[PDB]
Formats: sequence, C-alpha cells, structure tokens
Amino acid sequence: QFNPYGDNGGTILGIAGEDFAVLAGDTRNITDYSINSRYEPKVFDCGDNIVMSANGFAADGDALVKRFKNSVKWYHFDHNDKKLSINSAARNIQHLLYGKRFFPYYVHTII
Amino acid sequence: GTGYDLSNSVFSPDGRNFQVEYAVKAVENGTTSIGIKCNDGVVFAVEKLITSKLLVPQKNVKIQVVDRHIGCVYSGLIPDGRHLVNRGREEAASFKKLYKTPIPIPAFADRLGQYVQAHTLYNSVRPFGVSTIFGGVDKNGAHLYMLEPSGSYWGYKGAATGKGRQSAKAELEKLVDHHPEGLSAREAVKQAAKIIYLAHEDNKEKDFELEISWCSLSETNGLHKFVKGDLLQEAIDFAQKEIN
Amino acid sequence: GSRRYDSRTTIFSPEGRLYQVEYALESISHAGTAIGIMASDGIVLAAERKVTSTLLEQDTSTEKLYKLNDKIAVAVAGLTADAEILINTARIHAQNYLKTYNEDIPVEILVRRLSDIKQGYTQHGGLRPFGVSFIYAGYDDRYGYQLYTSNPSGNYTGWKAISVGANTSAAQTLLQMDYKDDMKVDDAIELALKTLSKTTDSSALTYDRLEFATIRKGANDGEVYQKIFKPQEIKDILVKTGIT
Amino acid sequence: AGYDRHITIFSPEGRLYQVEYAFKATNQTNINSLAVRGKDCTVVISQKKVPDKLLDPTTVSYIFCISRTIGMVVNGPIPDARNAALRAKAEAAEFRYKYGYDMPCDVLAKRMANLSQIYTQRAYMRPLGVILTFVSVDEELGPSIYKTDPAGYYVGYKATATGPKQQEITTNLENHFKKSKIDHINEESWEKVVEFAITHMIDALGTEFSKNDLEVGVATKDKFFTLSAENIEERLVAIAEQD
Amino acid sequence: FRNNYDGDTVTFSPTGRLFQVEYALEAIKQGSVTVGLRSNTHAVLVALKRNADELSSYQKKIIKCDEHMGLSLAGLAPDARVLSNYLRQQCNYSSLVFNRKLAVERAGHLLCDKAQKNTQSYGGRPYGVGLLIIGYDKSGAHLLEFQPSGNVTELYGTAIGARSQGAKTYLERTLDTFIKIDGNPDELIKAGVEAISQSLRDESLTVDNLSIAIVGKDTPFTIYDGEAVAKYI
Amino acid sequence: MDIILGIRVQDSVILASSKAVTRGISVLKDSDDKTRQLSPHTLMSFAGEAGDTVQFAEYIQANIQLYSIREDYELSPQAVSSFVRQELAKSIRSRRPYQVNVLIGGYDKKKNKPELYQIDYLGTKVELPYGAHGYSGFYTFSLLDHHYRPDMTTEEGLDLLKLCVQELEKRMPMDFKGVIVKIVDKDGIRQVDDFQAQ
Amino acid sequence: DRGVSTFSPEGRLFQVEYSLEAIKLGSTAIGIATKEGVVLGVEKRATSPLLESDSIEKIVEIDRHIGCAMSGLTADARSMIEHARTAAVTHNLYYDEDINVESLTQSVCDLALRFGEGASGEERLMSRPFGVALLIAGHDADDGYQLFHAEPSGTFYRYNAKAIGSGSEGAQAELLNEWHSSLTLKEAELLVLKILKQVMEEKLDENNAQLSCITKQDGFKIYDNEKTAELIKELKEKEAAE
Amino acid sequence: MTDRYSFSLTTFSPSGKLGQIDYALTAVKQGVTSLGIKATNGVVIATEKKSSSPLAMSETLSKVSLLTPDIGAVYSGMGPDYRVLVDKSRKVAHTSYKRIYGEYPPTKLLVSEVAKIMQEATQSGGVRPFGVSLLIAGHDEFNGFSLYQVDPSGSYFPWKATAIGKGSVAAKTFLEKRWNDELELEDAIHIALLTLKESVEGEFNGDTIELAIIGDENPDLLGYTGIPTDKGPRFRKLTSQEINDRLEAL
Amino acid sequence: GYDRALSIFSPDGHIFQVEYALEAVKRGTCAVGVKGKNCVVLGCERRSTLKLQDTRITPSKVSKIDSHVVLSFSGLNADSRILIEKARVEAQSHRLTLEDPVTVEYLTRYVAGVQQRYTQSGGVRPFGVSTLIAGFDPRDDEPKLYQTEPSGIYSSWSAQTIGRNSKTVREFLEKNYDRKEPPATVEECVKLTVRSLLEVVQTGAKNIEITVVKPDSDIVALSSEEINQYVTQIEQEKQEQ
Repeated sequence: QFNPYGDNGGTILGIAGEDFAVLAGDTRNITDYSINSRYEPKVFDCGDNIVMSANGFAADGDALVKRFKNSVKWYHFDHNDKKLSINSAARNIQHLLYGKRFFPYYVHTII
Repeated sequence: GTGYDLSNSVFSPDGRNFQVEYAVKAVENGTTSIGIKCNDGVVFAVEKLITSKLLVPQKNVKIQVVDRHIGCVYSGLIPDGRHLVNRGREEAASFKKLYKTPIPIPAFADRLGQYVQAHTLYNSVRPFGVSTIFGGVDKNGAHLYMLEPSGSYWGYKGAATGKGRQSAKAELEKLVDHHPEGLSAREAVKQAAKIIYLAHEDNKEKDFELEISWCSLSETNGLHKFVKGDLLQEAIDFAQKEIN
Repeated sequence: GSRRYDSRTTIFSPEGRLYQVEYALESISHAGTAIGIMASDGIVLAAERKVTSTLLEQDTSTEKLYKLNDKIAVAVAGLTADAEILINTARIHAQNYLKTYNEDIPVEILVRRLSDIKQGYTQHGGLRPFGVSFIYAGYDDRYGYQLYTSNPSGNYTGWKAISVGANTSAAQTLLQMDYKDDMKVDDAIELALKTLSKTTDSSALTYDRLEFATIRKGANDGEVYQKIFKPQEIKDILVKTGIT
Repeated sequence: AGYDRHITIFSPEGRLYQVEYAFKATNQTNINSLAVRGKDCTVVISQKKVPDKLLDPTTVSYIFCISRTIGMVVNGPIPDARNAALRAKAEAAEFRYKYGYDMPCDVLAKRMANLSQIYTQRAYMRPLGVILTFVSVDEELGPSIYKTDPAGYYVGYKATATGPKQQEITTNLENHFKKSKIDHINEESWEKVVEFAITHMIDALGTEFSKNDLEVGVATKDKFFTLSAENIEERLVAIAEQD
Repeated sequence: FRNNYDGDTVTFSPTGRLFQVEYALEAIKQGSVTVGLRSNTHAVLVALKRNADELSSYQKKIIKCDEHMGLSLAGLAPDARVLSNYLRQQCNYSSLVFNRKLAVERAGHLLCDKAQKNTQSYGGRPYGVGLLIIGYDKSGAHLLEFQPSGNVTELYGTAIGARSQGAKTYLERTLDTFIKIDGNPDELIKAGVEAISQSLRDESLTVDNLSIAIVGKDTPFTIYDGEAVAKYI
Repeated sequence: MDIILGIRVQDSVILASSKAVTRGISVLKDSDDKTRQLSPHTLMSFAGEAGDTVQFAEYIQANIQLYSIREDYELSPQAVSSFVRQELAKSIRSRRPYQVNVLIGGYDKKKNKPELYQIDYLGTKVELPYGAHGYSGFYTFSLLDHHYRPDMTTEEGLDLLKLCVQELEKRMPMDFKGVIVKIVDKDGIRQVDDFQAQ
Repeated sequence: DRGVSTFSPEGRLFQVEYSLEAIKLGSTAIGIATKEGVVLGVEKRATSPLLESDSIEKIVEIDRHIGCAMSGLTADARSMIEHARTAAVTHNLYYDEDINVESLTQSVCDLALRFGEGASGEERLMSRPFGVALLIAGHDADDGYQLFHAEPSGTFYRYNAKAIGSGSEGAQAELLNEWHSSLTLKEAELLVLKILKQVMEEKLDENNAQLSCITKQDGFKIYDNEKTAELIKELKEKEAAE
Repeated sequence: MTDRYSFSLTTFSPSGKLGQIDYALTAVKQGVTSLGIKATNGVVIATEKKSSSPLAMSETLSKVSLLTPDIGAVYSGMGPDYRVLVDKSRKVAHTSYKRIYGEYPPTKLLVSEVAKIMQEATQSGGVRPFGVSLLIAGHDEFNGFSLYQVDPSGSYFPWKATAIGKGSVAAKTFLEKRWNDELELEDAIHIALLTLKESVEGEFNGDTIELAIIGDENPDLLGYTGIPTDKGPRFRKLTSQEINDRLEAL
Repeated sequence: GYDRALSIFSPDGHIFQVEYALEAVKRGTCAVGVKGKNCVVLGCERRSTLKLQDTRITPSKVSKIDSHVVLSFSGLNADSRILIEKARVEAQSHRLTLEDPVTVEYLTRYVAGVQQRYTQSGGVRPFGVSTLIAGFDPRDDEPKLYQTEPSGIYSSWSAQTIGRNSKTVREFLEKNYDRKEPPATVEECVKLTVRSLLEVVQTGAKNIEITVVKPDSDIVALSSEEINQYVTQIEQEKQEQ
C-alpha cells in the first residue's frame, strides 16, 4: 500500500546569542541506507532576517519552507512592506503546520 | 413594433438577429487580414496600424497559433479574437488528449463554429466582434477557413475581412483565376504581402506594419511558423515594388 | 439581459401594498363563494360551484371542499390547480407531525405553516403568489372546533362564521346578522344555505351547484367525524331547509 | 406590454411571434430542397449556390450524415444548421449505445422536434431558424422522410419540399402522385429515383441545373451517402437523353 | 441612439460600439496623469498623485506586482487593486510552479483576457481603470499600456489620464533620445519627469505630489515618494 | 456504565441517577446531575458516550422549549418521547450516531397520570412502570418485579428506590457515588435533596 | 431598468454616486488627528425626545487601538463593523501583533464594491453599495496616529482632520482653518466639540453629541457624558474669553 | 449563459386575470375540434386529423394517445405541447404509481399528475403555460369509466360528455340533446361521429378521423397468455376501416 | 436563482423599497409601549373593518420571544411571523451556547440585523414591519423598551408608538410622559398606555389589548374587563372637568 512519507535524515541545530542567532544543519540527504546527495542545503534565508529549516521528510520540509517564504512575500504586499518580526513568523508557521493537523508535514522545523 | 435590436437571441420579423449584424459592423471597422490557400499549405497576413512611433516595431504580434499546426488571424475587437483562440486551444488540447492525433483543420473549424454560434442563442452574452481566418495542414491537405460573428464559416481558396476586405477580395479572385494549377508556399507569402499593401489604401492615412505567417507541408514541415527576416523583407519589397 | 421581462412580483407599491397579492385577491373575488360556520357541536362548510353544465359529472366531483386530515378540511376559493399544490403539501405537513409526535396536528399549526408558505411567495423568489383563499374547518383537543381563513398575502385569522370568494361583503353582513354563539350545527347548516341562497349570482340554488361538509363529534361515539355530503344528501337538506 | 414578441410567451391572439419569425429565418438562404421515396431508397435534392469565387465549393453543403443510416438536409442559416446536425449526431450515437440498435429516422425526428418544442416554452432558449428533413431506409418502415420545424412539429411524408419556392415543388409532386396513384417512385435503382428528383425539381422551378447547382443525398438499406459533382453529372446526362 | 444601447456591456450599438466600455474609458481620462518610458536597461513610471482637501493624502498610483514587474494606474482605484492583485498571483504562480519569472508580454495577455470577459457577459461591468506595466525579464526592458476595452499594447513610452496628450507628444518627440539612456537610471527618470510636466496646468509637481517607480537590468522594481523624489523636482 | 433508574408510581414518576463522573483511573466528580428539564412537567435522565450525552440532552431541551414558546403550550410526555425517539432513530443510521440512552418521566396534566418512557440509543422506545439502562436493570428489575404495585405512593416509591440503590451498592463493581432523585407530578419537578440517607 | 453596477456616460458608477447622496443626509461626524491621539465626535440626533439618546451608537470600537464613526444609513455599518473587528482579531491570531490601521481600513474597503446581480470577477453577492461612510481612527507602531475616510466607492483617504455627513462641506471648511500639525489632544477635543455645535440644528450638549479618542497609552475609549459635559462647558468659556 | 429567467412569466393583472393562461386558452380555441363521450360500458374520445399537406402521411401523426392500457388522451391546441405532455404523462404514471404499487394509476390520479405538470408551467420561472386542453378517458376497478378535461391553468373537471376547440360551443350543445345516462358504448360512438361531422368541413371518413375508446378488455391485444389476472388493455384505437363501417350507418 | 436587486438607490439617495415598506407600517394597526419604573406595557389597537372573529385562536398582536421578552408590531402580519420565528429560534440558541437567556438589546439587535439584511440582498424585498421589543434582562429589574424598523435601525425609548396615527399618539406621550417621574406603578403605567390608545381608537373596549411585563419572566395579558375598567375611569377624568 502507498505510504506518503519517507525519511531523508539529516540534523539541524539552532542557538541564539545575545545579539545574533545561528541555524545550522548537515548537508547530507538520504533514503534508507543510500545517500542521495552529499550537498543539499537544508537551512534557508527567507527574508526579513529570518532563517528557517524543516527537517524530516524532505518533500514536506520543502513545501513548508516554500509556503512560508511565499507567506513573507504576501505579508509585504498586504501590510505596506512591513517587516515580519520573528515572533509573528513563528505564529504564522504554527497555522501553516496546524493547517495539516490531520495529514501532518513530517518535519521538526526550527527558525 | 421595434426594439428587436436590443437583445441578443431575439428574432426580428424578417428572421434576422440584429445584434449579430451589429457585431459585423464592429468587424468591418477593424484592420484588414487575409488567408491564401496554396498547393501544400496556407499563408496568413494582417495589417498592423502604427498608431504612433512609440509602438515597439515587431512587438505587438496579432497572428496566433493553435496547437502546433493551426494559424489564426482576425479583424474586429482584438480581445474577442483572443478569447476565441483561447477556447480554440482548449478545444484542440481536448481532441488530441482523447484521440492522440492532432485536430484536423475541418474539425477545429466546427469547434470554433459551435462556440461562436452558441453566443447567439442567449440574451445574456454578446456575439463575437470578430471575423476569423484560420487554417493549416493535416492528414489530408491544407485547409483555409473564415468564421463570421454569426457562427457561419466555410472553406476558402482565399479569404479576407476587415476595413479593406473588398480590395483584398478583388486581388484574391485574380489570383484564383490566373493560377488554376495552384500557388506555391513561397509565392503565396509574397502575394500576401502585396494584397495587404493594396488593401491598405482604404486606411492610407495611418502608417502600418506587415505580418505574415505560414503552414506548408514542404516549407515548414506542416507546422505553423511566422515569416521573419529575409523571407519577410523579400515579400515587403515584392509588394513595395508593385504598389508602384 | 432578462431583467427586461421581470414583472417583479414581490415589490411594494408607493402606498406600501403588494401589487400581485392585491391583484390575486381581485381574482379570488370572482370565484364561487364559500361559507364557514362554527357551531357549539360542529362546523359547516358550504361552497358554490362556479360555472356548470348538464354534462358536468357532479358525483365524481370535488372542486371546492378537500379533506386535509381526519380532523381538518378546507374550502377553496380561486385557482383550483394552485389550491391542490398547497393542499398536497398541507397533507404532508399533517403526517410529518403525526410521525414525529404520534398525535394529530393541532389545527393552527397546520394553518400557520400553509400561510407561511404563501407568505414566502410574497417576499422572495420572483414567482407569482397563489391565487387561493382557504377556509379551514377542523378540530383538536386544545381549542375544539376551529375555523380559520388564509389568503394570497399569507395572513390568516380565526372566525365564528366567515366567507371567501364572491359577494363576501354581502355574505359577511348576513352571517353577522343571524349568527349566535349558542347555535347548533343544524342551525348553522341552514344559515350556511340561506346565506348562499341570497348572494348567489344564479337563478336558483340547486344541489348540483353545491358542495357541503360538516365536522361533528357524533355523540354516539366520543370521536370526531367529517362528512362530505353526496349530491343526494345535498338535494335532501336543500329541501328540508325550505329551498326545495 | 410589447415584449410578447421578443420571448416565447403567448400574445393576446394566443400566438408565439418568435416561433413565427424563426420560421422566416429558414428561407434566408434562398435554397430549395425536396425528398422522395424510391422502392427501397430515399433521395434528397437541394439547390447548391456558391456565389463567391473565393469559396471552396466542397465545404458548402446543407446535407449531413447523422449516422451510418440517417441523412438530414437543412433549410436555414448554416450556423443553426450545424448546431442541429451536431446535436442530432450526438443523439443518434447515444441512442445506439443505450438501446443496442440504430436510432430510427422517425424517432430522431421526434427527439429533435421535442428539443425544439422546449425552445418554444422556455424563455432563455431561442428557436433555431431551420427546418430539418430526415431521411433513411428504416429497417421496420422502409424508405422514410420526417421533417421538423421551429414549432416543434414533425410528421412523415410520402415526399416533401422546403424553401422559398416550396409550394410549386409540392403541388408538382402532388400532381404526379395523383397520377401514379402510388405513394412513391416505382423504381428499383436509386439512380433513376435521383433522376426523377432532379427532373421534377427542374419542371417546378423552371430552371436547368449544371453538376454544381445541385447537391444529392441517397439513403439505402444500411447506408446513407451523398453524391459527388461527377456522380451528379452522370445523372444529369442520363436525363438529357430523354428530353 | 446611444441611450438605448448603453444599458449594459452585453449590448452592441447599431454602429458596432460597446458604450459601457466607452464610458469606462472615460473614467480613465478623467483620472490623474501618469507616464511610462523605457531604455534598453531600465523602464520607468512617473505619476501625479491627486488629493481631496489639503487635509487629505495623495492617493498612490503605483503598485508592485513582483520583483521585476509593476504598474501605475489612472481611473478607479479599486479596479487597479483587483487587477494588480490578479497580476500579483499570476506572477507568483509562474514562480512557484515553474520557478520562472513571468514575461511582461504575458502578464499583458493575461490582463487583456481578464478584462475581455467582463465585456461579453451580462451583469458584469468593464473595469474602469487604465494601467501602465513596466518590467525587466529575459527579453529586456518593457512598457505596456492597458485599456479596459481589453487592449494591451507594448510601447517605448506613453501616458494616460487628463492632459496625458501633452506628455505623449513630448515622448513621441524625445523618442530617439531617452531610448538610449541605458545604464543611467537618474536620466531616464528626469526624461519622464519632463514628459509628465508636459501635462501639468493646475499646479507644479511637489514633493508629496510626485511618484516615481523604476525597474531594470540590475534594479528591482522600487517606488519613490516624498523626500526621495525631491532631487528630481 | 452510569446508573439510570426510573419508577412510575400512582401520581408521579421518580428518577434516580448516579452522581459519579469517572474518566479512566479517576472519579472527576461526585455530584453530577445527569438530568435535563424539557418542560415544567417533563424530565429526562441520560447515560452513555462522554460528549454525546449532555450534547444530545441539551439539544432536545432547546427544541422542546422552542416548541413551548411558539405554541404557548406544553407537549404531552408522550409527544415528547416520540420526538426524542425519532431523533435517536435518525442518528442511528448517520455518520456519527449519538450513543445516548434516556429515561423520560413526565406528568401528563391532560390525563392527570404520570408516565415513564425508556429509549435506548437505537431509538428503541417503550413505556413502563419502571425501567433502567445499562447493567442497572440486571440487579434492579428483579427487585421491582417483586415489590412494585401500581397504587404505590411517592413515599413508597422512594423506599422501593432506596432498596434498589442499596442492592446496586452491594453487588456492583463500580462506586457510582450515590444518586440524585427527582420527582415529577401534577406540580412540576422537584428534587429530593435528602437521599444520601433517607 | 438598468444594471446595478453600470457606468454613466461620464464614467461613474450610478449606484455608488446615489450611495453618496444618502450619506449627505446623515448625522455629522468629525475626526481630528494629533500627535497625542485621534479624536472622533458625532451628532447623536434623536428624532423624538422620547428616544433614549444613549442607545444611539454611532461611535464603535474595532479593536483596542482602532475605533470608528459612521454617517448615513447606519444600519448598513453593522456588518462592516463585524467584518472589521473580525479582521483585527483574526490578524492578531495569525501574527501575534496588531493589525495596521491602514490595513484594517483597506480590508473594510474591499467589501465596498462587492455588489451587483452577477459581476464576473468573483462572487459579489450584495444587491447595492453601502449607504454609509466611515471614519476609522487608530494607532500602530509604524505610522502612529491615523484617521481614514472609507467610502462606499471602495476608496479611502488619510486625513489630518475630516468631517462627513450633513454639515460636512461646512465643517470641513472650518477644519481647514483650525488644524495645524501641533494641536494637543485637549485642543482637538474642544475643536471637534466646537465645530459640531456650529453645524448641528440642536443646541449641542452632552446628550445629542458624543466624543471619543484613541491614544497609544489607553487605547480607544468613548467619553461618557459627564466627561463630555465639562469639555462642553470648558469650550463655552474659552469662546466667551474673546 | 444559464437560464437567467428565474421569475414568473405568468402573473396577475390589476383586473385579476392571468394573461398567459387566457392567451393559452385562446390558442386552444383556434385548435381543431375534439370530443369525449361517456357511456355505461365505455368512453369514446375523437378528433379531426387535419392534414397539413397531402404529401404528409396522417397515420404517422396520432392525436389520440394511450397513456396506460386503460387510459387514453386527446387534445385541442398546440400539437407539440401535447406530444411532450404525453411523454411526461406516460412516465409519471410509472414513476409515481406503477413503480410503487405495482399497478397502473386510476384515471383521476393520473389526471391530477398531468394537471400538476401544467399548473407548474403557470408559475415556475421562465416558462409559458401549455397551449393545450386535454380530454382524458380511462377506467379503473373502483371508479369505473370516467372522462376528464384539463385546461392550461391546470384545472380539471369530470364530464359525461364535452368538446373542446373550434366548434366546441356548437358541439357541446348537440351533445346535450343526444346524451342520457343509458347510452351503450356503440351509441356514443355514433353520437360522436355525428357531433364530429358538424365540425369537419371536407373529407369525413376513417382517414380524416381519429377515434379511440376505453371499453372491455382486449386479450387479443395483450401479446401474451398465462397470467389469469392480466386480461388485456381496455384502450383501443379504431381502425380506419372500423370507422368507415360505422359511417355508413351514419 | 432569483437575485434581482429590488432594494437599490435612487438619484436622491433613497432606497424606495425600504421607504415603501415604511408605508406598509403606517397602514398597520397602532401599537404603543411605555416603560414604568418596574414594568413595561404594550398596547395594540384592533381593527374593526370585519368583526365576527374568534378571539380565542386569532393570532394576538403581542408575542413572547422568550419567557422574559415580548414583541409587538405594526405592518404586514404575515411578515411579522417570519421575524417572530427567527427571534424565537435565536432566543433558544443563545441560551444553549451562552447558558443565559438573551438581553432585550441583544434580541432587538438580532431582529434589526435580519431586517437590514433584507434591504440589501438580491431577490427579496424588505420587511413591511416595524417592531417594539420589551422585557427585562436576566436577573435585572430595569425595564427595557426598543423599536426596530424596515431599514434595520433600532433604538430604545422611554415610550413609543408605531402604526396608523402613531403621529397623534406620540404627541400625547411626549406631553404626558415625564422621564423625571415615570409611571412608578404597574397600574398607572397601564392607564397611561390606554389613555394614549384612546386618542386614536375612538371608543374600543374590545379594540384595545394590553400586556404587562414585570421582572423575572412575569408577563400577563389583561382581559377585556380589566381593560374596560381603565377605559371607564379615564372617561370620568374628562367629564369631571
């Protein structure tokens, strides 16, 4: 039977400094015991000084990032180019995620 | 009484549908365009009036392609012309999806015909303000067509419509009479450039830009392509030379 | 568009009246008159068949009095066809009530529902109202014998005696003159016949031009009975009351 | 007050002007057609007039093949004529699919007539300015001619004619049957029936025909087909050697 | 005449005109002037913002559709919002599904087709706004003129609005000049600000009254208001 | 399950209903009133699936109160029980059925007689002298079959209930935290605040 | 008749135009914006002395940082307010912040042209335009104190001061002369109270008029009668001082 | 597109008249005459087959139609409207009755359904009333033989005998002089042929006249045998010949 | 599918169908309401164009939306039913979700909204009805009286009237109702209400129904006598002068 999920592995780490913050993640992407790519970026710059990573099932991680980036884009269009504070981006991502409460994005996301 | 000309699907006492007749008036008011069926393809040409110097030359293309083998040109309300092509494109996609083979020109013709005719059945829509000359090459030959706002259409040896439709038709008839065996793809292209120049007299106030396209089994492999560069300039001269 | 032909059946007049309802009432006022007289031990329904012929079959007939429930019946004034549409939905409402509560539908609830349906055609939908006025005669264990009336407007009211259709102004006056609270069914059966007999637009008031019904509680039982008089029964009672 | 002439609703006289006017539209093409029944075939004839020298004479037709067995000729504007032909073809296809046999000529006629009746009653649909003559060699009724109009009316015919000069063709044909005393053309070959059609067509219209002034359709057991300019020319010659 | 055929967009006049569309075109000319012009590296939009009282703001007339596309309006503001917003999606769609920036010429075809639909069906109404689209794509700099009639035309320059005829003549005269103002943004804008002022009459373009947008080779579509336009006045 | 008892005496209907509300390992409440008043002379007790229980009860209550206002009259207990059954019988074949069992006790002011209706979640209705839902009936029906008489007073009825409740408290696995008793008669619905030791 | 969303030969929308005529008949409402907050005032205008004046709600709160006043067919404002409040609350739920006064206004204005018997563009189901105008006044971190005029046309302007209603052209004239970029909240209150008094038929008092403001500190508040009564008295005195 | 005619086309006039119903009745008046007579053991319905061209074949056009094996119909007015009414009528007989009770509906009931169809065409949006008046004759076990008339308004009444169309008034009179409650079926067939003669101007024979009856069961017309309770249809159309034979004794 | 815009703006800024709806109210029977210090009373005149009715069953002019709130009206009767039903349903729904019966302001605001909705929705005409809604908020003893009209506008009144001759009876009330001192008695409050209806009912003991609503769902309708008694005492106050 078709299983809509998979696990591409990888790992991501985030630490916040007093006037800075870091978000890292290995670049290895896999499937079972094989390696799909030794270099497949997993942490992104989404604008407004926000970095984001949705690790777990790559296809889901990609869709989420993509959607959030598009979120920022329309935030500007609809609110006079206002900058999306990080706490606002967080609440927005919650709705993006909960929106699929019954068919979850199989990812642990960090920003 | 009267008022028969105020609603679209209404029959007048003489069995006419005035609103469709009024759409024609909008077509006769537009630029002139033509189609010349040749021995193994068809050629399309149109007059593109240059409103001013500010128009970017060669940038406001009017001739349209349907699928990969059909060409469409039209006179009248341009937006309506597009709407009709958009539909033509879907109609073609649908036919190819189910039957595999690309849509035969005759078949494509009727698809447009029924859609246009449909817009003369209800008073909640307006008839199309365009006449359309289209055609291409298929399983068996080349086909040229012209579709009126009434939804009426027929196959033609040559066809024209627009402001200078009569000048054009005069020229076309001569061609038919003076070339009984058939015209060639190469020939029809030039000839077309000439008819356009001649028919431009009925609008000789504004300067114009020429546009040709063709579909020939031997010359374009049965695919619709626009005439550009050398072949285009060659036809421009052939005309500019015969207009004097 | 179509807006051109929309009569706008549900709009107000500068005076605040509903055109169609008013005109529908005007229509009713030409239909065979129908009387409703409520006694202490029963109810009477009398109606005059508008237009008749020797060949008109009166035995297999029913154009004014209809049985809704086992305890409710109505007298119709207006478009018979419209009436049936309403009657049928009223017969359904009665059963849904019974299936839901295992009790017969109280007279007013059935009347209000039907009136609400009429009211609807008065405020939305752009359809013409029903050219019908009803006299409801029924019984329930809360108010006993009841008599109601409903017209095209969707408005309804209760009465001791009432009439709908033609000559109601004359009819209401006569009833209001000889009616008395203590009356007995048979007294009403005569008041009903006398009144029609004086307002009829016909020569004589023969049996073949009438429909009669009573809702009595035949003492020798303890339940309620609906009697729809047969031609012969009307001919008799028409002679007893001294109208021969 | 004055709109009872724009939509299909009754006029005080109890008439439907839009339906009458739609009838007017059927003569707009100034063409005449006629159908007759052979012993075991049906032949239709229809004037062909190609005024413009720029037209492709081969695409100018008012005769249609609805099914392997039914043919239909139309009297009215080509756009409505094609709308009707398409719907008829579809109706015929579907009928075969659902009931397991070819839709009979008369049944397709009734169906189309019913569809037309609806444009007569529903306000948003306009009648089609056309008259449809259906022909075939039905497997149960034999040679058949059924015609429907914008009123939603239809009936079978021993023979018929439609167009501006429809009346002369009809009385001509009537007179010929008053003579022969049979309701058809006593001939075994369709070629002769086709000739009778062209002949009596000429006599009534008082006009001679060249191979491109006509359009012929023939229906035979299990097949309906149209003739070519050449098949017609061959027919035209045969008649020439009798007069 | 006209009176009987201007009841709605679905009606053709005896001469073949669509009056409702013609009336919409009129709301455009009654609108404030805006200008468009492009070189081979940049495309510029200049617009005159109109205000109500001296207590009211100056209603914007420039909208960004994507990082490489935008437009100026003349006519009903709401209609420009609806149209620009539709254009914003089309652009966004092209990005997400094909990871491709939308061709300016195509944005035009899209607009034209959207407009046309409101001129053939009952109940609708033509859009009552004119638009000037500029952008830089895989084929260079671009300028488009959009008319509610559904007509979209690619030009080197042009203007719409009241007295727009002035600027339009100036540009038709200055053509050979500005079309070669490549690699020099500041100049193309000045050429536009001189074309615009060729339609002034009432007042003179002030700081909170002028509006300018630009896009090109290495310039993302950006708008300038207030003090930012001061150096061009 | 919970305890839902109902006994119809000479001039009234008495309803006894457990006060415990247990979720898993804990008794979240020991003073729950598993009853709703549908009208001044009609009371309904209920037991079953967690959410469905109160939701359905309150839903029925709303409808009968709406009927009362619209008609300025009170439906007979019989009419009410028929409406309640019809609702359950609809739910039984729906996407997500209400899993609720109810007892409708009311005093018909028209016939001046108390009435008790038992309806399970399937829409199975039946009128009885006494009834119960769930495992309750298994211990109580034999006691009532024995000590019940049609002329009993409200007082005898309460003793008979007490008898049932004690039996339930001796043989049943669950500690249902006692009951809440209510009486429906010609004078409406009243609660016996003292049954914790009556 | 003729389409409800039809163009006049001058290029205007008939229904929207007539819509405005209805607003001209409405009770006056004025708004003044200062760097200390925005003030909104309205003419109650009871149609009979038996009508309890404080049941007249022409000044309403959208959110804690946004309030607004209406003029014209007030009943048509109810759903616009509802839409506005929802937009505000909703925006906060999605972004954990306050909706910008301009954004809130734009959203309300979007409802404006959603009318017609079937305009091909979406699903604008509403038989006619709104017959009321709104003065939306609030504060946000990006653009501070703001006053907006939202019309049934669908467009909105930002005003330093603005009046709508029967005495609008009159009061607007006054506001043109009284307003300056440095008015204090106290000045603005009086200034609104003063210009209202001029255009009202009735002798303005704390019963046929109502005040309110929005300040970054305490948000939007509606001045109760006692507070307004004094501001009215304080005004009568400064005028009697020259 | 889409039928934007969701409103009524038949409405009340200040006087109280419903214009379109009136006009539809006017259409019926112009229609060819048709009649129906009820005897003690059957009913007869008849009309004139007005051929619209000698080339047309009048058999291919029936004005007398079978609705159920014991019910037939005839009309006056607009033929096409009748045709579609007949299809709908035959169908509603099944869907609203046979498919539920396993037996054909009694005459009054099917009439009621037909009348409903027509009533709706009087009030629904975007339509005109039917331009016909019908005469339905049938028989059922508990009601016996019956005759009904349905008007464009959707109203219907039971008759002993009546006529509709052109010379309805003249024929309704003639029928009143020749009708009595003892007529045998053959008698009514006679009275019918006579009443119809006054309405027909030209050829009056079995090919210009269409006539059918509701009488005894026709086991020979059933098509099969083996079910005792299935005895055949009571509706029978007289043949061109059967008519001429009776025309001689006219 | 019928969505014709029936309520639209005319050149002068009026919506004629709403205005004509108001004319329907002017034609309705008169209705008045006056709030005392501990009660509210609603009076309604009864037509006489036709008399011979059955008052037991004929729908009365005052209706209970809930046990603590009542509503009276002037205009088309059929229309008022549709509004009463919606109001009643909303009453129960509010109790079910808020677990508290509706306040009078709330119920009024709901009824008004429905009325307003019908003034700008395609395919429908406005309600030819104007209403008076009165009662007492839950657990509150301050009387409430409100009025709604076809347009959807609503507000509270110390006393108010609608219907035919409301113009006259309002005059009476304006110069007979002292806000300073409201009818501090159920009795004198009913008196004031009958007094005002007499200015227009022209001798009608059986043409004047009255309902009295006191705090905590205490509503009751007076009988002819009890009313006729007030009629008697009032006609004396006149002759005794």
